[PDB]
Parts: sequence; structure tokens; C-alpha cells
Amino acid sequence: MVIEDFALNLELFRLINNARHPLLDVFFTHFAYLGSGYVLFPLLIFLFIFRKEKVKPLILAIMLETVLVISLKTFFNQPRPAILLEDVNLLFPLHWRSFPSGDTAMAFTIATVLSHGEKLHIKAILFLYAFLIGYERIYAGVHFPLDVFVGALIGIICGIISLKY
Repeated sequence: MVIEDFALNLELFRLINNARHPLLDVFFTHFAYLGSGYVLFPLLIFLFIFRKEKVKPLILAIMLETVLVISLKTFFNQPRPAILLEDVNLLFPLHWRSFPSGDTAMAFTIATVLSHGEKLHIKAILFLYAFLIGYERIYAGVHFPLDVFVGALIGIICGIISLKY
């Protein structure tokens, strides 16, 4: 069962993965680090200093999304675009566990928990960051639009669930 092989998913991927430029390649390569788990420890330390009330919600939300993301990654074991499709523009050598996008889920988890109760321009900054991570995964050729949409969905839900608890 390959859930990534429907017309809307493949046509959307081609539109993003083919609209390229060397400056986009550099920007998204530099930007990808902000969607990895390597920002979590630096971020949590700064939260502990300036926004300690957000530390516990973010930790619980990241735990929720991480468990949910690795579970779906293991059960579905979907191929990434470099395996399913031909002539994929690849920025990172990733091939498997496509569904869903963990970087997108974490980024939307960060944006959901940290936007709560904050000024409007802070919400726009965080959710533009989350959007660019999701766009970066498709531009890098390592994810399908289905992976980043569900990943974003997981991140938003787990962030909201954590804020309520």
C-alpha cells in the first residue's frame, strides 16, 4: 500500500520540486537546521529564561508529536520521492519513512505552543517559519505534500492538546 501515489500529491510535488533556483538551494539548505531536533535544546534553554511557562507545554507537545510521528513512520513505511518518482531534485540523501514529515510536525508544534497568548507579529513569524520548513521538505525532494500537510496537522493538534492540559 503506497498512500503517496495519487494525482494531487504527485502534481503538487512536481510544481514545488521543479520551481528551483541556486539561491533557493542555498537558503533551504541553510534553513533546514531550524527544522531539526538540534534546535530543541537551544530553544528550551531560552524558554526557561524568558518564557518558563511555555517550557512544560512545549516538552509535552514535542513528546506527543514525536511518538505519533515515529509510529506512523514505522507502520506505513512510505517511500520518499527519490524512490517512488523519477528525476527528483534532491538536496538531502533521504529515501524511506516518508509519511509523515517529522521536521514539519516539530516546526508546527513549536509554532503552535509558542504563538499562544503572544502578539500577532510573533504568531506570523513562528507560522511563517513552520510553513517554510514544510515547503523546504518538498523543495529538497525528501517529502510529498501529503507528508508535510499531515505533519503540520500533527504539530498543530499536539500543540493545542498540550496547551489545554
